[PDB]
Amino acid sequence: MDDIYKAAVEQLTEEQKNEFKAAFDIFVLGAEDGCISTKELGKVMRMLGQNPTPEELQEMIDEVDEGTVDFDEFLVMMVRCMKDDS
Ligand SMILES: [Ca+2]
Ligand SMILES: [Ca+2]
Repeated sequence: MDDIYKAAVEQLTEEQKNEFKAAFDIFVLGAEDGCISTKELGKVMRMLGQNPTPEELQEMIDEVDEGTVDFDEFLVMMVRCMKDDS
């Protein structure tokens, strides 16, 4: 795990990580695919109760990505988005 991600991911409980993984898993053929598309990214986030804006999704992709998102990238983007609730 990348050390910077490792600390975003430290915000999450084991249970949150498990929940987040179950939602992510809906959007891949896990037997052969480890990444969701950038279009699916907002879908999985919204499944988990987040409401990222279109500019924000592109910004997170620019800043987090190592057109695709794997599970740890997804966790970091969830953590970022969870901090913009009002
Ligand atoms: Ca729970
Ligand atoms: Ca659940």
